[PDB]
Amino acid sequence: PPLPDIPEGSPKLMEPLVKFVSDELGMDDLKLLDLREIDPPPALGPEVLMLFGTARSERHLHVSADRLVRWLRNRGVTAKADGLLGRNELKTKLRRKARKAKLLGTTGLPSGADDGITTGWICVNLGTLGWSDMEMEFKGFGVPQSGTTLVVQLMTETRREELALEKLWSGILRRSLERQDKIAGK
Amino acid sequence: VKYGWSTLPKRSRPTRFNQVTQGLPAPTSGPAAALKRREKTTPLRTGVLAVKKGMTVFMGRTGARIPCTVLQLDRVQVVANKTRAKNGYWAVQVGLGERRAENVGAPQLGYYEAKGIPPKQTLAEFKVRNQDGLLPVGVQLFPDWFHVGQVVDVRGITRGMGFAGGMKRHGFAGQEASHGNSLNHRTIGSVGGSQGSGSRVLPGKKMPGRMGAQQHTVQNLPILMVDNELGIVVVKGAVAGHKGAVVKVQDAVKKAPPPEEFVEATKQ
Amino acid sequence: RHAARVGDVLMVTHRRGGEPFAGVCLAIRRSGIDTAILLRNHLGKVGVEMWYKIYNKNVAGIEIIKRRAKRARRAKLMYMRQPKHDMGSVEQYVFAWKKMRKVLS
Amino acid sequence: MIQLKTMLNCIDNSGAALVECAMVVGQKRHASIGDRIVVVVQKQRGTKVKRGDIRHAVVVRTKQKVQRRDGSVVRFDDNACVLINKAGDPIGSRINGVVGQELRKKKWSKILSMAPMQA
Amino acid sequence: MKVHSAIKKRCEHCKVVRRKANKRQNGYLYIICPANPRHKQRQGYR
RNA sequence: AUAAGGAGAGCAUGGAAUAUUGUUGUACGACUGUUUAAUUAA
RNA sequence: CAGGCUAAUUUGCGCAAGAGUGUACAAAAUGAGUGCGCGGUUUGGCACCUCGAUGUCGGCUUGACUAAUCCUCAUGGAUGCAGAAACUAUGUAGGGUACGACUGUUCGUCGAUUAAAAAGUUACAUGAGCUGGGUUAAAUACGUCGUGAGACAGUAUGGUUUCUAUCUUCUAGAGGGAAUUAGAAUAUAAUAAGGAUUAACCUUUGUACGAAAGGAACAUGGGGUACUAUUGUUAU
Ligand SMILES: [K+]
Ligand SMILES: [Mg+2]
Ligand SMILES: [Mg+2]
Ligand SMILES: [Mg+2]
Ligand SMILES: [Mg+2]
Ligand SMILES: [Mg+2]
Ligand SMILES: [Mg+2]
Ligand SMILES: [Mg+2]
Ligand SMILES: [Mg+2]
Ligand SMILES: [Mg+2]
Ligand SMILES: [Mg+2]
Ligand SMILES: [Mg+2]
Ligand SMILES: [Mg+2]
Ligand SMILES: [Mg+2]
Ligand SMILES: [Mg+2]
Ligand SMILES: [Mg+2]
Ligand SMILES: [Mg+2]
Ligand SMILES: [Mg+2]
Ligand SMILES: [Mg+2]
Ligand SMILES: [Mg+2]
Ligand SMILES: [Mg+2]
Ligand SMILES: [Mg+2]
Ligand SMILES: [Zn+2]
Repeated sequence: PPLPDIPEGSPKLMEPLVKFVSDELGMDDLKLLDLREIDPPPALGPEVLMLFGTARSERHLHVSADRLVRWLRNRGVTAKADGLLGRNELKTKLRRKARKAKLLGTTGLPSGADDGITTGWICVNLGTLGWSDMEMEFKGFGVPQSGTTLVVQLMTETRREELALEKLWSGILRRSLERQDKIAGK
Repeated sequence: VKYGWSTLPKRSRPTRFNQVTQGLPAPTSGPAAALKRREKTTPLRTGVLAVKKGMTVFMGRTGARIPCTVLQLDRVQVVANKTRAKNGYWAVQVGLGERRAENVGAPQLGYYEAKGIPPKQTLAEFKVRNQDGLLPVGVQLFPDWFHVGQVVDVRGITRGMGFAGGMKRHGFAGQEASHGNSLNHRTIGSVGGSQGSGSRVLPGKKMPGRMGAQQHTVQNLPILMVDNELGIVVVKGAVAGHKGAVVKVQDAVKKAPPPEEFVEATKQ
Repeated sequence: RHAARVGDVLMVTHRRGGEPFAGVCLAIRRSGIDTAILLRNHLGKVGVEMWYKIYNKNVAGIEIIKRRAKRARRAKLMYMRQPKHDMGSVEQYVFAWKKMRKVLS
Repeated sequence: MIQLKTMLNCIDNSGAALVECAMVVGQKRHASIGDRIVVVVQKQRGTKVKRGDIRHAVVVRTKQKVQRRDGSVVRFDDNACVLINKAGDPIGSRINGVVGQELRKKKWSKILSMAPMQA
Repeated sequence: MKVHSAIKKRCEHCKVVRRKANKRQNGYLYIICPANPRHKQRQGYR
């Protein structure tokens, strides 16, 4: 299938990124949502560009997510994956788990449904990369510089249907646009 | 013994007769060995005496609010240089402020008389690493003696607190409030064990007493502003003492000395 | 007289993003370079207050979007935290203000 | 400042209305905005969480004033939180309310991806 | 290494040596074996 | 059982006292009373 | 009751030997019944000794010390060390070893965090420092035993916990003083005595290793919406 069109005005890192997460990671469905027209800036940055991808399995997601963080680290962007466990962060969780089993005697192994070692959603927040001056009326110090924020949300098929963050931010968009028209009028 | 491992009479002066040039091992103690194991830490340049004037924030362009303390230099002169051949170590004596001639004694009036300096308010020594740190006597040090971004250490006498208890002095927890306690809320509790612990209070035991009014050093404090006309040197963070007290400011011992160019420009 | 008084409604625009926070001024602490102002607003159904340093660079601008009819008889208006005197949400005055600018401009 | 025995509000669509803090995770100081805690569901709302279920949560709102690096001090009218699992993945799917701005610097993109308002 | 009070040779390549003896201590008796490192033994406790 | 539940110019019709945790359920004794003056009031 | 002597016993240990287990192969690990020992924690024996006790002990406050190590640091062995984890052992006690529920208590038990939620000695270390959970009563009810008065290592409720510090030690601050020595003002060194002392996370070319699943060591950096350093972003 084709690739998600790049919204006009995106940074120069947006075109390689989409190609990377598609031609090198192997995400089934990719949809880039343009949410840079929200009156109140959301609690992620001025102008978000949520990119949604689907992973084959939790293990594939954990590798792809960590593979993307290292791909963006070679360009200067320091992304923080919300859901990607660290090397030693996993050791301690395994140590405690195995340690308790030793004492108990393997009486909780079949009862460890939720351990914190597995996740089906990872949110790679790249942050607000390109900052620039706005144009406002202040007679105030200056203009409140804004910038585009990039957020890559990689999750599994099962987890991408429960959350349904595509219709959440889509509904938020149209709502903030209608309210904008009220002030202007037309 | 009285102090340490030495049983030598305090009135005996044998230092000059045990020389390394005669084939003796360089002693591990003494002024020579004390300077050698402090060579790296010792500051290259002298310090300045400043007066704590208050606390504020340094608002920076684009959004930075940095809490800072203001220290003012009030006629800081160089009064005397302490060489190693005469005193046993390298240091510079710095003076601050002024004092009325009537209040200055004759022993000190004749001391400034031999230098051409007006009587100062206070005097303090700043240890330097080698002979390159000694400055001409009678030169004034301005806030530009430092540069913005230079970390320094500020030594000042802490606020006096009189006779403190166990809670305020040593951070003792105290005892309960209402569950049957009997006249013992802020008291220190036990002071020791019993016959198996010496039937005595052990030296170094923490007890109530006087707190404060002692020297305290805050290390690694950057220099945010340097204003010559005002005479102030704004440092980050807090500094020991009250407003109007004199403090000692010098380069940080735990940080590399300023670049060679700066140490030479200030001397130039 | 023309300055912003306690009890008025202000609007602080933030440098990084432009996110404006509107609220009714409850207090003004004059402390040299750290002078601050307290704005109360109901975001959602939650009452949220905000201290702002007027001499910081993270505040792009402050504007008076609605003045108090009569001068307040108190230096501080901490009584506006109680449901009795709570002004509630300030979105009404913000919407009515933006309209003026757009129509005029 | 959230401690043990503290009661907080759940602002996500998890089926919890009132939770009680049972442990401040990873620190000795009391939990502030953006801190991880372990709570106990005390009430519900008429795979939901049943009363008495122990879950991890994140503090999003604190009545205690919180001072930002720029000198801005924020205060909310109540203490709120969102239930999360030990992995760190929101149990709910939508937030109804305003969260503090300290979740942005503590890497809580998942909570901030549910389109919560910010103060 | 195994700290025994009775160290013995367990093959033809095991050698008895006294190491770590200097002007400050007396050292220990060691069983050093290049063929099998499981024969490494020491006599005495620090 | 006064059950509960609904209610009585400025921040406040303003001080003191009235004015005390409330509710529910158990064990024991029906109840009000009496008891070791001056460690046990049940 | 504590101290004193002893060490039968122990929930305290070590060493020597090696039946046996370890697919193989004694000593990677494991170690029957035993022998030679150290040590003074548990239950005991004795009785030099009248004294703060029958749970001899709990909590609080404040420690000091020990090292037989739970965490953090260095490290040998491991046909049973590929990596990771874990096991065994050798160095090492610097700093830590939290919080709550139920249990009269420590015994204990559980909950959820944590790098870890280890032990012991000091007259339960410490009540002329606190508590009274205790250490003892007289009241009352029940149970068991006795002809009865009563008894009980029973059960439940209730039940006055003195002291203005003389001496040593200790924490602070002072009067006088003897100092190479006639006495002072100011700034001061050698040296001495103490204080500070935690841990985690990302960062290896997801690299070395591995069939794969997995997955390190080493090293640098993470002080700046000030300076500076560094990484990006746009403009020249
Ligand atoms: K009292
Ligand atoms: Mg004073
Ligand atoms: Mg207290
Ligand atoms: Mg003695
Ligand atoms: Mg004594
Ligand atoms: Mg009765
Ligand atoms: Mg009576
Ligand atoms: Mg009575
Ligand atoms: Mg065999
Ligand atoms: Mg060990
Ligand atoms: Mg090895
Ligand atoms: Mg290994
Ligand atoms: Mg040390
Ligand atoms: Mg005790
Ligand atoms: Mg006593
Ligand atoms: Mg009786
Ligand atoms: Mg009877
Ligand atoms: Mg009573
Ligand atoms: Mg006396
Ligand atoms: Mg000295
Ligand atoms: Mg460390
Ligand atoms: Mg900068
Ligand atoms: Zn051999």
